[PDB]
Amino acid sequence: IVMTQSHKFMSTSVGDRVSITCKASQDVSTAVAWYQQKPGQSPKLLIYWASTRHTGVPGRFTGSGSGTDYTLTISSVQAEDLSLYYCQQHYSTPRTFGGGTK
Amino acid sequence: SPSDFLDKLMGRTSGYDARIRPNFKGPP
Amino acid sequence: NDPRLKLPSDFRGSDALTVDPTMYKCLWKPDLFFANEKSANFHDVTQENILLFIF
Amino acid sequence: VQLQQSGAELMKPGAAVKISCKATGHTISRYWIDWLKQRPGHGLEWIGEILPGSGSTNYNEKFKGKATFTAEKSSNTAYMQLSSLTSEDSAVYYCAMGVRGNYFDYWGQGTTLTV
Repeated sequence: IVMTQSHKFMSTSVGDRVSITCKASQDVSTAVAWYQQKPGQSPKLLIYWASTRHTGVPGRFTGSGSGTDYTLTISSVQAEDLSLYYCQQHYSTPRTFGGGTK
Repeated sequence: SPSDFLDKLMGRTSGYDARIRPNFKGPP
Repeated sequence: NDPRLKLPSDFRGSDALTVDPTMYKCLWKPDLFFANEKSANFHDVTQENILLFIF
Repeated sequence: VQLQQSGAELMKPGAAVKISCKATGHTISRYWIDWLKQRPGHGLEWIGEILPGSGSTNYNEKFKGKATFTAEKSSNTAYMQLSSLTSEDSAVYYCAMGVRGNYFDYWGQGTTLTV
């Protein structure tokens, strides 16, 4: 599987709606997770199975999509949402991520 | 429709394969 | 190994083919017993406890 | 549950370094300990996994031989050894852990490597 994010850098103002597309290579159809890695720290988990949230995550992060085309969504961008966002498939054994979106 | 609906929901017809989990190739 | 269970080239999967545990009755299985057991026991508490992965 | 790695590392080519992952909060032989690679310029990458009790490992096909997973229940720590270090190995190495799935919800602070 080759997860892909076709936008290395995205522009957004504080309080916007932005969608980050992670177009999978083959059909996993639910197996996607989204990570946030501020500079100098471990990528913390945000979404797993493409629609669920992790214990202690703000409710403005929403996962969607299925099959191949996936998408993360931040309703109201705060100041802490200015970091790197990694998508991740956990369907097969070799667990590629897909580069990263900024 | 008679009460043979159990055969169109399961068993003899409708091709319900009781060995394949729901949402095959999908969420858990 | 069982070369008749070689999954086709049109099967992506993750790495295996986790199947219905009740599907063991249609495959060959080594018939190993325990030469010390006085009385052994299967387990079916909701249904029979068996795995079946076919790589 | 927490994963406390070792410190930063500096090695020369041809050598081999062993990174630890001190599991402070649970028995190391309990969960799969995953190993990841973050090389700047590129993205993350999955090295493999080791169940520290049964000695079972599932390496990535790109890292076969390059990486060796070990464990030691005397101190509850999972090790990784990188053999034949080259300039390509300059990256940060993590030891994640996914409890309720194949995602990575528990991470390590990181262990910088510079060949």
